[PDB]
Formats: sequence, structure tokens, C-alpha cells
Amino acid sequence: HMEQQLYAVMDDICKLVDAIPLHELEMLSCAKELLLQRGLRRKLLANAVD
Amino acid sequence: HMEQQLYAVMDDICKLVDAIPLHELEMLSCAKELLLQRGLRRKLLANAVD
Repeated sequence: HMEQQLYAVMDDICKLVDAIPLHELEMLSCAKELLLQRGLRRKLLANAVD
Repeated sequence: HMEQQLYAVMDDICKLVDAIPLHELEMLSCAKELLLQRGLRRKLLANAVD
């Protein structure tokens, strides 16, 4: 129950990150790694589909 | 299993978000919700401590 609530908030943070435009993302000190990780999540979500 | 891999990447994205300095975060169009959600994640992680 609680695990599910946490997963949902984590996914919500990831949804926000997905929608950050590149010109905004590039202003962040963590830009390179954030771009890498949001790309990795996108691929893993698709790979987990049957 | 690659659910574990997905959880790890989601957590990594959340860790990056957790460390964005406030002056950078406020440059993002999604700043208000990103602040709310990263606070909520901290609360849920703490609530799960047993």
C-alpha cells in the first residue's frame, strides 16, 4: 500500500522531468545526468511491456 | 528483475531532483509542483522506516 504510494510520487516526479524543455533543462547543474536518466527510464518502461 | 532496474533509475532521477538548488529549480516552469512532489517523496520514505 505504502510502496504503491511512493512509486506513484516517484513516477509523478519523472513525469514532470519528462516535460522539462531542453532549454530549461540545460540551465540546471545536473543537466547532463538528468537527460541521461530520463532517457534510460523511457527505454526501460517500453522494454517492460510484453 | 528489470522492475528493480526501473525503480533504481526512477530513484536516481528523484535524487537528482532532490539536489537541485532552489535558485535553479525556480527557473523551471514546473517549479511549484516539483517542489511539492520532492517534499512528498521525503515524507513517504520516512514514513516507511520501521
